[PDB]
Amino acid sequence: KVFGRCELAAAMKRHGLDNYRGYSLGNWVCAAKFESNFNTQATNRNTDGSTDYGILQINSRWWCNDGRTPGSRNLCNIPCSALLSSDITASVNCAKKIVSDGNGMNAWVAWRNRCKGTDVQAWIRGCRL
Ligand code: NA
Repeated sequence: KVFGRCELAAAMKRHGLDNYRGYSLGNWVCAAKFESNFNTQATNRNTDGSTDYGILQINSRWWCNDGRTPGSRNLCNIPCSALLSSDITASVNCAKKIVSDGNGMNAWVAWRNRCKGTDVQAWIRGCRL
């Protein structure tokens, strides 16, 4: 599924991401835009052989099991394919574990480079929330 901006904001709000660990909703919307262009089916392979999955590009080295990333952990205890669903619940739930891991939203390289320090409230402007 390719979300609209406000549709995703709403879904994220409903699933408790607004101000989760102090990160306002615009931060999560901005991260999703630049990580996946709001497409739940996005995948990208990394040099190390791991793959990033779904709207928040969650990596198979640590977070989910794809069956082809040797010695990886599966800290979210889910097949990576679950992260490609039109239902963002699994992605949101795993994201909450990641953002709690010590480095906050710096775990998302697109967030760090393209959202951090910018006016992220812009991402939710206009929306009915
Ligand atoms: Na894994």
